[PDB]
Amino acid sequence: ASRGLAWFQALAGSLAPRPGDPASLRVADAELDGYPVRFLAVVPDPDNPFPRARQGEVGLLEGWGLAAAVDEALEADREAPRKRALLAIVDVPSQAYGRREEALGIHQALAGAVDAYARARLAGHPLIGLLVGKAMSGAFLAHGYQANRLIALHDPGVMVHAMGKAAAARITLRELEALAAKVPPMAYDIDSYASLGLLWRTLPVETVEVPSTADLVRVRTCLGEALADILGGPRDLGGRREASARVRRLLREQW
Amino acid sequence: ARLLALRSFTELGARQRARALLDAGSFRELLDDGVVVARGLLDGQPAVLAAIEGAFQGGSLGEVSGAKIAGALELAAEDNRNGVPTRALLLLETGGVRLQEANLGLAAIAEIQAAIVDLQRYQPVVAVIAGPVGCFGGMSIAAGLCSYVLVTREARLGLNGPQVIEQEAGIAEYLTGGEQRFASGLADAYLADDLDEVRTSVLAYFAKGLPARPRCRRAEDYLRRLGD
Repeated sequence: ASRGLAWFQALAGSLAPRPGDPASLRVADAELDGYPVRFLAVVPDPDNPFPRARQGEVGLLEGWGLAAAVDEALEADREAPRKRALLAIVDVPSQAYGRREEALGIHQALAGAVDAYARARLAGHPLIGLLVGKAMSGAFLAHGYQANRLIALHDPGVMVHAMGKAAAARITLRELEALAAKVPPMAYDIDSYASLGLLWRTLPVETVEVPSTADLVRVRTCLGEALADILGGPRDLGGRREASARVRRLLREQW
Repeated sequence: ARLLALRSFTELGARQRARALLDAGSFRELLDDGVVVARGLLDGQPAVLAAIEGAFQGGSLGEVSGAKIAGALELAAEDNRNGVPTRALLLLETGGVRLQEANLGLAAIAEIQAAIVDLQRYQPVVAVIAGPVGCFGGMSIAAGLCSYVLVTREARLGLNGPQVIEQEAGIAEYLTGGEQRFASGLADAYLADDLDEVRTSVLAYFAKGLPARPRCRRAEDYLRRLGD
């Protein structure tokens, strides 16, 4: 159905959604290097109650569903000596586009997801975002972009951007791949994104669509090292671009 | 001075809005790009204000404008951890990110969102959406994180703009105005387009403090209601 589903199954061990979750959500608890983790993936649901969210989009149920699943873990580990890691497997084409979505406050639903992920991170849950496919726009903000560490597969299908290539073409009246290729923050490819300093690591894989055994081993290893790298350390976003740095220095001087 | 043209809030540019809302004589602009970041007082209380100029690039955010907002929110959180109750006020007139800096703009939005959640362990962030641009894109998700969202009749708030909806979902299927948002509980107050009224509402909401059960904490309830 999608790369996100393929990698969820490979890493977590199961394929079917949990009883209480939307079918567009895969959630599973497991262990990594003896450390408690929860895998989360948004995946396509052709039977989504919302017609505009039947191709893997982060819509109303996905936003609030993520919030609920993350808050569930946060509340359960409130007293635990070990806060479980949240491993976001990211392959999301876009947010849902629709009039019912807007009327019912899809911006608020996605805010719910962001708030839960951020609160979990601030509370000491290690968050790792694993980009195995598309990581687009508001869907990525809601599912992945609050991570302590971002890891991407080094593959042409892995793309981070704020809008679809089709949408960008329309606004620049266009061919756009060509134009975007010379401007790194505008480019869709993962090498360009990596040059921004926003990834902790990139990982090549043999069969990106269904990981090989060696792939699974390499990715599990890398996730393990990300987890080790986070624990006990500062709880800021991974990204934490000289212009940005200058801005923050000037603000502090002038505050 | 008693007439609408002299009392209007939406008629003001971003910098004028910022000066009008902060206590008289306290307005101090930092990094004097399309975003105004200003320090000042709100009813005697330490404050920072970030206002996006929607008349410039449609208020599209880039690396610098994005970092100005994120950094202002980050320093306000730092203040609070140092015992200084700094309040952040966001004037959100924006339609998304600049295509030419697209991924830097998006990353900055994630940092803005993170900083809002961090700051709201200490102080409510108030977001004011007055129009005429309104608030669309990744920054509408930021609005959804804020403790209080105040809108005017001319305000629109949503994730996707009209054009991208029609191009993706069609001319029709078989919504985003301030009044609608207030009626459906997605905005906390519906304000007259009046400077004194906007300023007083902002101050009342800061004085109210952190909400006990904000919309972001109601996922199970929204899920039930959608299930209906």
